[PDB]
Amino acid sequence: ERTFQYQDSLPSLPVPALEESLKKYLESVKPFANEDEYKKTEEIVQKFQEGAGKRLHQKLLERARGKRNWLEEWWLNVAYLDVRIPSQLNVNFVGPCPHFEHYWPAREGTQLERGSMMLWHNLNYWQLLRREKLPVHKSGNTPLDMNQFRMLFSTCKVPGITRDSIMNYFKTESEGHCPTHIAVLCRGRAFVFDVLHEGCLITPPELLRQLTYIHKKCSNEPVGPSIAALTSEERTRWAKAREYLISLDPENLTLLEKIQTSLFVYSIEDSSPHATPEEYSQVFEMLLGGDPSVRWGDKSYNLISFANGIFGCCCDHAPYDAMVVVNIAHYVDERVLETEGRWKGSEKVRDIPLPEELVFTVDEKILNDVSQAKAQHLKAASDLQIAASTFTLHPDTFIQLALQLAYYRLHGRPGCCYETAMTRYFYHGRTETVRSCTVEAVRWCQSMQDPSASLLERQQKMLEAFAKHNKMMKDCSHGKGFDRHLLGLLLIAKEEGLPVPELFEDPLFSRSGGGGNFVLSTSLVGYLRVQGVVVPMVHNGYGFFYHIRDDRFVVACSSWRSCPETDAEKLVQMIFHAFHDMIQLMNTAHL
Repeated sequence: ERTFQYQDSLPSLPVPALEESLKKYLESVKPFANEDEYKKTEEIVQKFQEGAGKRLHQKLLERARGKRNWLEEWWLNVAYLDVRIPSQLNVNFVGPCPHFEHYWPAREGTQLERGSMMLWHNLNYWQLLRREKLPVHKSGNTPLDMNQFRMLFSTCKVPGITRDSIMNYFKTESEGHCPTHIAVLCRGRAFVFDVLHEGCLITPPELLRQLTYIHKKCSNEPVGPSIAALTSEERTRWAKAREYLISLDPENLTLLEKIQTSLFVYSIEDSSPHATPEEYSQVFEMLLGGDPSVRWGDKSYNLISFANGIFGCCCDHAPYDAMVVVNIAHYVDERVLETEGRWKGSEKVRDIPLPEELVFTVDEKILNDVSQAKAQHLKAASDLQIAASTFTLHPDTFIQLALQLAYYRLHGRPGCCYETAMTRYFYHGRTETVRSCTVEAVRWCQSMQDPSASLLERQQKMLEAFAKHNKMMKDCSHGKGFDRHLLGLLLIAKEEGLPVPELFEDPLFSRSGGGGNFVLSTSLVGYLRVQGVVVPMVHNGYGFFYHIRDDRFVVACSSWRSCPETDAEKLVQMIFHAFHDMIQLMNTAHL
């Protein structure tokens, strides 16, 4: 069985029935409206269903007739590539490598040695992919889309004046040649080297030579031009700064393309984030912040190495979702556990070429841009608040409802929430929106705060909320959600010059979360001991991500300090209390 052999067998992303999607939409705005607003919205939806929407829907079905995935390209552009804000900080997702839970605890002096093995395992995964030896993901006996795995290596975003683009250089052995070099960033400088030698992959001892070489060289020397810091800028500023950098020297492009085609970018940091199984939120902060001087935000996969032997990842969210990175992170974690975090093979170091430094041609203008880039990234990131803690009926649904109750208690109102639902059953299927703030969840939250409510009442309502959410997640993951569908109708119109339908202008559309206005942006990161996070979707919102273990729940939460109402730490504390009451409500209500 080969990694991508089922791709041509995957079904097309479906287009839900119009009436079904609109009904689900109407039901979702209820928690945020009164009689009047709801009547207005219902009226708007009925007319849409009878006129314009019916026609736009027909056009959407025609699009699907010619595309195995009618949404893919649109989603990429509208959700990522067209957005102009600095993506590195505001869109890229980040997460620490969990190796400090066992064999690689925080410890100075282990950066280079551990680093050599990190590269080794990461590279063995790439070989697994290129040879299509990576196991096909399956739901029971149903194959799932594996396309995102092609975006892990040799993939990089390129800034555009109005729209960015994704360059995917990865290729399997059966397809052709794939770049075989990685890029290393150190002390505001860039280096690269081939990972193959005489047909085989270089070993840790050989990788340790390359890293030590680069590290010692830059350590006692002034920081370089830090061209990489520009990748953290506003998309248009970066595009222009990039064009300028290129005009100064036709060769500066070749250097850029070398970084772009590299299997991945490895960053060497001098910082040392406090990382222990208990407290490690500081790792998220340095990952999202850090020193842009050695980060390439446009890279789909940027492996980060800290001074105290800790590791982390920062990835462009545009080309793929977090699960691919979670998978390689876990793969490496297993390798570290099996080898006790050591290399027990040959210590021989063959005669392999030394890392070549990528020296960019710059001037006073470029240097001012770089300086500006760092300043804006550091300033923007400095306003970020991170809270990461471990807590020691589907688990996912449980946490989602717990979050609803927590937000409700902390802010006194239902928080419109966005939960990622994967749609990998379909060709190139990525995500769908699950709106956790349902009528059922709100009714349950009220009962939880109602002194006259009995235990049976609260339990019965909590269960009704579980049933609703479970059905929701199932339908969404199966292509029956409605958020992407409505987006599709909107894009059909705009793409043809037709006006924006009144439904999207309705106050309740955005109040319910539509248009990227969710105050709670969330997602399960799996059950592979890996954790990650991203900044909130809105200024007065939160980012809440988590992963599940058989004996514990791990959560990571983000909020903006500039918003006095929100507080990441307080919300986490609130949800832990929420888990408790929910548990007790089941035990106490045993009868």
